[PDB]
Amino acid sequence: NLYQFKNMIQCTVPSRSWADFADYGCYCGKGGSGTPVDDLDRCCQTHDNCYNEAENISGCRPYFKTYSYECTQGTLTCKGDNNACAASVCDCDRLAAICFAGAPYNDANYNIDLKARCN
Ligand SMILES: [Ca+2]
Repeated sequence: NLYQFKNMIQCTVPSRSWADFADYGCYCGKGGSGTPVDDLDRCCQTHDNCYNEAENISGCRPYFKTYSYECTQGTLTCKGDNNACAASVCDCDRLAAICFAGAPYNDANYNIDLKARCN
């Protein structure tokens, strides 16, 4: 779920408040269309796509699915006790968190005008 995703971030990118990723570019956050403004936004476009794919599994709701994972000593691990839906969402979240860590944060791209720049 988002709570857990929030925690994955704070664990892979402790230097930042998860809030910095909650509304960035065209895909990080409520957004979900248009051209990604930079590599970090692309991290979120991939994440969104991943969620849409996951939504294909019956009863699978990626914002709300509570999965099993661990983050310690810099490593994120989606545990073996996850069903197809949990494993899939956890993997979406784990890959995005990792992408976030290695992506440059461009202050200019925070909270942009979606209706005007993400068509
Ligand atoms: Ca999104």
